[PDB]
Amino acid sequence: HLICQSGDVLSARYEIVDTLGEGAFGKVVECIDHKAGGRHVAVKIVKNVDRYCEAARSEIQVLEHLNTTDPNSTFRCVQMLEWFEHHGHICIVFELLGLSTYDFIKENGFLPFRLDHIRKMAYQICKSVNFLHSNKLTHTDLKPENILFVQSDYTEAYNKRDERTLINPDIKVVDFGSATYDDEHHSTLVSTRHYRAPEVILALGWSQPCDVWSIGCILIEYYLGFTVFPTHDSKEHLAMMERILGPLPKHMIQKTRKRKYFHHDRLDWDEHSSAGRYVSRRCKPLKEFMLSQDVEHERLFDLIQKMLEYDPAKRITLREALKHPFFDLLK
Ligand SMILES: CC(C)(C)c1ccc(C(=O)Nc2cn3cc(-c4cn[nH]c4)ccc3n2)cn1
Repeated sequence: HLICQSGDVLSARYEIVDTLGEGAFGKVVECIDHKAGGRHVAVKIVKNVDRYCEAARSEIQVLEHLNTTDPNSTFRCVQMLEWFEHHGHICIVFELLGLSTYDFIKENGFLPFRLDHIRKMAYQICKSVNFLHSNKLTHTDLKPENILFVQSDYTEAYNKRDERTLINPDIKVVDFGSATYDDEHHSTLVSTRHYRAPEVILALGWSQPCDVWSIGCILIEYYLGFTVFPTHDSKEHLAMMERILGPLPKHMIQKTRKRKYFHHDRLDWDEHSSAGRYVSRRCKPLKEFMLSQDVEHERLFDLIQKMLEYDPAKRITLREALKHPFFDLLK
């Protein structure tokens, strides 16, 4: 807040007019670009933390590569316009987007998206991340907060109360600070808890399939308006998985160094604990979360179940996901 107040012309070009987001990462601000004719842009002001300078370095590198391969943004990665240093911070300039998909559900009284909208968003997410995968990249940090609408405009109509309906459901993918190349160093802990794959938690090594898991979790949240993994603990997360998807594969449990979670190669979960009772009443088999048994609902959950396959070697690829009957209605 000391160096990012309104009116500030960062690096003698970018007039700050609003702050859009704040956190440990730093801040995202809306700016007028005077040398681009007042066109509004988003500027990520990176915190002076070592971890976030490294992520910033890597996001610049990844997007310079991606925006160069896909300059028209056919595969819906956010465009990076430029980067610089100002007041000792790294600043990354992006095309301005709208509300995140998370923010939208939130601001809509936690109402889920309509299925026709989920199909379009799911297709665009899969296309985007499949493009990354074809370029030897894993995003690792896919979540509703990192899926942003191009335009946040909505119409309002009484339904309970007023419903908000997107004028344009199109999305782009953001935050490439954790994106990792196949041949480069893999961090052990990746993703925000609610969205990390079992192979990540169990430290079994990860690659592109861990993105597929995250998307599976995102689609559930679009369909329900809430997460099915409401936890802040690894072992509890695993227990939630077991209740929703069934027990972990034995071969995965035998291979993990995470012995602390297990006892005799079974999850060491105490069902007489407070956590135990909480998991039992909040979680249930995946198919029980369905709101309808109509064909297209069955198709979404068939796809979701494939995406949430425990074994990453067996998990559906995004290339295969794009061929799923759920997307047929897009033709
Ligand atoms: C409701 C209204 C006032 C109209 C509103 C709300 C939110 C936003 C917004 O949040 N916009 C926004 C955030 N962005 C983040 C990135 C990025 C993060 N990491 N990497 C890249 C890139 C572009 C980008 N645009 C814009 N308007």
